[PDB]
Amino acid sequence: YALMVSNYLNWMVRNLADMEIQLGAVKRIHALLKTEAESYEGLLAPSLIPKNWPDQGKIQIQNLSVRYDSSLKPVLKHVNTLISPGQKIGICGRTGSGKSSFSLAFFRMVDMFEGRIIIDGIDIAKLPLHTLRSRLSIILQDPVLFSGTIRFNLDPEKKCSDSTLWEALEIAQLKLVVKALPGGLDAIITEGGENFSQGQRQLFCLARAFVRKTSIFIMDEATASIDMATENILQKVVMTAFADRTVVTIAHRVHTILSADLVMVLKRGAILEFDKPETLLSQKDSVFASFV
Amino acid sequence: TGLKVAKRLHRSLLNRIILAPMRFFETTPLGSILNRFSSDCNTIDQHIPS
Amino acid sequence: AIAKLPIAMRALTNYQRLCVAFDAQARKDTQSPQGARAIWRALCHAFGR
Amino acid sequence: MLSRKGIIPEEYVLTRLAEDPTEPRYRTRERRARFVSKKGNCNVAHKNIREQGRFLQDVFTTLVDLKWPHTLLIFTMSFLCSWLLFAMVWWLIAFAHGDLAPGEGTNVPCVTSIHSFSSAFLFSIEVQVTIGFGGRMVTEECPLAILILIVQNIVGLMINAIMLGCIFMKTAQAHRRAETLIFSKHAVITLRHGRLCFMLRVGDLRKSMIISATIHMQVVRKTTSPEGEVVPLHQVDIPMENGVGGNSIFLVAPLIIYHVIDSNSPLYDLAPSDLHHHQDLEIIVILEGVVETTGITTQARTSYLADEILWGQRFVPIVAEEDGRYSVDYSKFGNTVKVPTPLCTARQLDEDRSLLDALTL
Amino acid sequence: NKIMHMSTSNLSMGEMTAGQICNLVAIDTNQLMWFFFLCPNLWTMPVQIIVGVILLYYILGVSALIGAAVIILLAPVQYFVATKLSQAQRTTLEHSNERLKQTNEMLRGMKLLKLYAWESIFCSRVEVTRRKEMTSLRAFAVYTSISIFMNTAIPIAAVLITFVGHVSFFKESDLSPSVAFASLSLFHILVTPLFLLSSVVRSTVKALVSVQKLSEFLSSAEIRENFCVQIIGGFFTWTPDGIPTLSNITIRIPRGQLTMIVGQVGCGKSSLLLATLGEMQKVSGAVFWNSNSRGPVAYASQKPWLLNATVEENITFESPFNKQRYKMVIEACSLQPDIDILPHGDQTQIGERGINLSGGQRQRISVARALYQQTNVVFLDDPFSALDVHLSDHLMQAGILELLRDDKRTVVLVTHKLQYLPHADWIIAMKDGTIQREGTLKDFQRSECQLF
Ligand SMILES: CCCCCCCCCCCCCCCCCC(=O)OC[C@H](COP(=O)(O)OC[C@H](N)C(=O)O)OC(=O)CCCCCCCCCCCCCCCCC
Ligand SMILES: CCCCCCCCCCCCCCCCCC(=O)OC[C@H](COP(=O)(O)OC[C@H](N)C(=O)O)OC(=O)CCCCCCCCCCCCCCCCC
Ligand SMILES: CCOc1cc(CC(=O)N[C@@H](CC(C)C)c2ccccc2N2CCCCC2)ccc1C(=O)O
Ligand SMILES: Nc1ncnc2c1ncn2[C@@H]1O[C@H](COP(=O)(O)OP(=O)(O)OP(=O)(O)O)[C@@H](O)[C@H]1O
Ligand SMILES: Nc1ncnc2c1ncn2[C@@H]1O[C@H](COP(=O)(O)OP(=O)(O)OP(=O)(O)O)[C@@H](O)[C@H]1O
Ligand SMILES: Nc1ncnc2c1ncn2[C@@H]1O[C@H](COP(=O)(O)OP(=O)(O)OP(=O)(O)O)[C@@H](O)[C@H]1O
Repeated sequence: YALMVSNYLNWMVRNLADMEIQLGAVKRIHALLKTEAESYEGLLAPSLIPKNWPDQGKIQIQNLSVRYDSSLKPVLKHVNTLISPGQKIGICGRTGSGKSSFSLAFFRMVDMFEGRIIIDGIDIAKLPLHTLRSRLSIILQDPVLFSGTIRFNLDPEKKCSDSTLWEALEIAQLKLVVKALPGGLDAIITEGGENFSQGQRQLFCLARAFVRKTSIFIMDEATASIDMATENILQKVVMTAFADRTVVTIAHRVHTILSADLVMVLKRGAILEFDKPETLLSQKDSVFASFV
Repeated sequence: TGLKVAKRLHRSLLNRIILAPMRFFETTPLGSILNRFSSDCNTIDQHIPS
Repeated sequence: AIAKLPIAMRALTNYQRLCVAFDAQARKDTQSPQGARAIWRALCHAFGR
Repeated sequence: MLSRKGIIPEEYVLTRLAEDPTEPRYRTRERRARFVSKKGNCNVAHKNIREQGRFLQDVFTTLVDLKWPHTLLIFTMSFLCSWLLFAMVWWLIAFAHGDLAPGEGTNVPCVTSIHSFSSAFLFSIEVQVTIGFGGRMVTEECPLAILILIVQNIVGLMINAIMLGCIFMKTAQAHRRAETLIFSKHAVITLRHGRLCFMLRVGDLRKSMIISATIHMQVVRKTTSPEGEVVPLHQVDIPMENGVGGNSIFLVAPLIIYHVIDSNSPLYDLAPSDLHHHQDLEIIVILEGVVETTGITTQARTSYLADEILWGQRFVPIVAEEDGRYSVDYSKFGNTVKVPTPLCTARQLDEDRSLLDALTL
Repeated sequence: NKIMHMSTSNLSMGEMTAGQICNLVAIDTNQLMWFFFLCPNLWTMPVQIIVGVILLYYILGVSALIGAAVIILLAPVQYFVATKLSQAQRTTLEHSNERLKQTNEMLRGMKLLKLYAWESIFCSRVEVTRRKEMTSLRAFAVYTSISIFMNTAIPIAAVLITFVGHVSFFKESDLSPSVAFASLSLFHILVTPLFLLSSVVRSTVKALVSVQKLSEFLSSAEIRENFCVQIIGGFFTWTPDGIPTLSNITIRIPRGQLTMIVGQVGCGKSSLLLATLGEMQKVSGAVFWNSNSRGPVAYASQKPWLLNATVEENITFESPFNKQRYKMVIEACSLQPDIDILPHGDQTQIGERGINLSGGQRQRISVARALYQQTNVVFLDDPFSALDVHLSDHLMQAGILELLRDDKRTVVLVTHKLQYLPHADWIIAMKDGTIQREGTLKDFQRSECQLF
């Protein structure tokens, strides 16, 4: 036994070192597992008291001021812009001040802000994050795709195929995916969505929105999209406001932003220039020049 | 026991990172999470047992 | 804390020695290609000592 | 055997882009090194010294250098090694003659009373230490014993002479006296006679005067030339503004040492913000002069970093006058009472003064 | 070194993609290194086991031979278990990479996955992926448990069989402690190499495979090898013997001559640039390349090459820093509006395994790195298709002309930008792999067939 005491000590120390390194890995794992989401919560009885799905979609901005760190500065400050139910109000004011903040405030990306909001006549801060985003649609600013069923790419939960998706395809101009792609709806995305279009992002967003039965529609700017894609997207926004009876958008290019039913200017967290008729927007040269 | 640790820790980490705020991710280095999710999970699932 | 390694272990000198072995075996012998046998005998000839 | 580090030689490249721990950032905050420390003890670490035997040849330099406990180890071990080696020789020779064999005969032993190695060692004590106990005599029997007695006597006298020399040069050391000279923990800048100067205070504690004192003063700073010649430690000498023109000083009271900042002085472009905590700058003050008693020249090294220089303060007047003789209150040694002064540079001050004088005249 | 001297035909790069060569350089070299680590084992452990067995017989007798025989018989079985373990480990590795790629795709787009309330879909997908990976992990864990079991339970079985056989099947000695404890010590010093000689053989097989892979990599066609570009025939090929790329090409370009070129839909635009570059096997041609032996040809291509580093490093390209040329290049490409919101501007982790960028942004990166070096020639290639910012196009064209043409920095812009479709210098029009003439534009208008 004295003969073997030697390598016993050696390997004990060595395997201790390896155990130490791998336990540091466990320590970092628990560092991740010590992050708790504050926003996710439930405070009301949802069995019968809330409506099954919001229909009116009322909107009001009760001076909502959003601060993530709650110490440095806010992004919105005492904003009160009334979006007319059935009439879009998308304003490209200070780009990094109002549009990102509003989209984040509706959809729980900013669920902690001084002041509140009434969503369809009901305060939004008394509902779960997933419920708050359950009956509402939005698009992105940049494209992202990956391998997976197109049917679940549009409607993972509801999964209403061919009745809506083909109709959702109809508004889209994706003629190739029906035949040029291997299977189409039953086939998954190929090569991580690097072979279809830059309009595939907008088409998928529109397909999800129409398959969400959008009580409210939210849009965003463009990164690099085909002109035909822009025309189809804007026309289908009009048609979605025609049928689903709601639309709302946002943009950053001056002329494209002017291609809207209503618009205003919101700068430095507050309101800069608001006119209910769109004619006054053309009347104001300086405000129009502000964007570009 | 190593197998049990692997399964339960992985599913718990998935669940928690799902129910997480995306403001943190915009603050997170976006590769630190990927590291401690691939390399560290591999270590505890393939080396801590042995 | 650790620093540049000694002369003998520097990759430049090791690469030089391995090239010497490859060139010497490919020149004194007549084997233009470098097959598995050639690389194997080259490593042995350069690191047998 | 029992490890699993050799079973799997593969790797995974999925995990990457791991960085920014922020741990090394705190390490960079460690304070930079000082040239000479406050209590002398210059903080320079020579590297790649090629010894070439110049660190054993000067043996008698080393023997004086060493500490007293080490010097006593060498002392004791020199004597004892000599005693024991010559005891071995006495034992062996008195054994060869047979005087160790008990009751050998009437043959007269070549050294009497050698009846052991123990008595042989005692005999070496008696011979070398020159004690001569009557029991152990040296008889006229064998010539080798007389030769070895001569050799041991000469070697013992030489070893005594060498140890006397080293004890002489060690009991007259200086580093026990260099520490009894006192500087300020921090030096001050202030205007005297309308001109900016860099004051300082130095004093003596022992009553024993320090003769022919001498105060060199240098600035240590990395500095380049117009030709790109970069010197990491470009020491520059500085006059002591002493009226006579020499730098000698008569040190009894705590004196104020300062260099007037004229156009020559390399401190001619200092600003109160230009001498902050981490600024690269250091003043050295070499205080030389012999000790009156032993007549051994000494130095009192000391330094003053940037974060010790303090603008616009004057040393508290330390000397008072008691009933019959003066008084020195060493508690007020390094106290620097605040004194307002212009906060501009030495060049800006000089140019402004010249312009104002020209306009007035 | 043989990466440098290597050729870039589609017979090479279309088979051993960057994934293959990275796997080689890492895995193959690692396992060859491991074989050179374990080499003394395959020489010694034969002697070790043989001498141990022989003097185990001397110490005790036949019974020791029987115990050693049991261990040796179970050696092939443990090799089978370990090899099956390795197969399961490779299966688990493949499934782990699948799951990791899936989680990269998922966690990347957390913005639209959380806003659109779509955690459930990819949660289920990852759940099912982990189910399959868990089955593979179960097999791996079972096999490695058997390996642990055999490793720590063969010495006891060997000792048990030895002593019981000695007592009953032999009944020869009293088994005095001097024999029993010597034998147990021998069993320790024999079980350690006996259980591991199998692994040494395994690494020998793997090393032979690695040298096969390295030799195959080393057995591919690699080395193709006054007025700047003086060409006579110019007929080069991709395949080292045959498959021609072009024919009947000839130019003679003095310095500063912004000899822009034209083309068709993937018809001899970048191929012409590459055949000039010297990476194509020149069959029917004679070129005397000489300077006012080559020069530092600035260059780019359709898909920009980038360094996975910070943006500053990715632009400077291992060269000094000079603020005048730096500012001029980063404005003529307008680099500041492009890097506006990247988390630290220049200091961002551009490149793969990190920041993902768009075609136009990467296009600015490539053109900046190409121009900045302050060299005598520049071969830009199609920087105006993905990056089609009209204002930036005019800015880049103004910068290109004024800077490049003045200092004699030839800028051969082989692209299809209309705003200067008629170049400010020599032009040459290529179509379907034939390019008529490389002279002035007056004779080109004289031909008058390619009217806009
Ligand atoms: C171009 C011309 C060049 C010169 C040519 C000269 C030609 C001469 C011919 C040869 C004769 C030389 C005889 C020397 C043999 C012994 C040398 C020796 O022990 O000292 C060696 C060293 C240093 O001295 P060196 O390097 O020789 O110097 C001479 C030369 N000129 C030089 O400076 O390079 O010495 C030391 O490094 C001594 C260390 C002292 C430490 C004190 C303890 C001593 C230990 C012994 C006693 C310990 C105490 C115990 C007592 C026991 C009693 C036995
Ligand atoms: C932990 C390991 C760290 C290693 C780092 C270095 C090691 C250093 C060791 C330090 C601690 C030693 C403790 C020794 C206790 C006795 C000290 C002693 O008697 O000296 C008293 C004084 C000197 O004072 P010091 O503190 O030694 O000063 C040394 C200082 N550093 C210097 O350089 O200044 O001495 C004098 O000023 C001389 C007066 C002598 C008067 C009478 C003589 C007594 C001794 C005679 C010799 C007796 C030998 C007996 C040998 C018997 C063998 C069988
Ligand atoms: C980085 C690897 O560089 C090394 C390389 C060596 C040489 C060596 O034979 N290794 C393999 C053996 C073979 C059979 C796999 C091994 C790996 C893990 C545990 C023990 C062992 N055997 C070691 C020899 C005695 C029996 C058990 C040693 C030590 C190291 C080291 O970490 O410094
Ligand atoms: N590392 C070192 N340690 C101590 N002394 C040194 C060292 N390097 C050089 N010297 C000494 O500096 C002097 C000049 O050295 P230098 O480097 O200029 O030339 P050298 O080629 O080393 O000279 P030499 O052949 O005289 O030793 C010589 O006295 C030499 O012994
Ligand atoms: N009266 C004194 N006796 C001995 N040393 C002194 C005396 N005054 C100053 N020193 C020395 O000056 C240096 C300053 O250290 P310390 O912080 O104790 O003093 P200080 O800040 O200058 O203040 P003060 O003069 O009030 O003691 C030290 O090296 C200290 O030994
Ligand atoms: N990477 C390549 N390696 C080898 N041959 C190639 C490569 N790419 C294209 N070729 C060959 O060269 C021919 C001409 O390609 P060319 O250089 O005109 O393309 P290009 O400039 O990249 O095209 P475009 O800019 O219109 O996409 C192709 O038809 C093909 O046969």
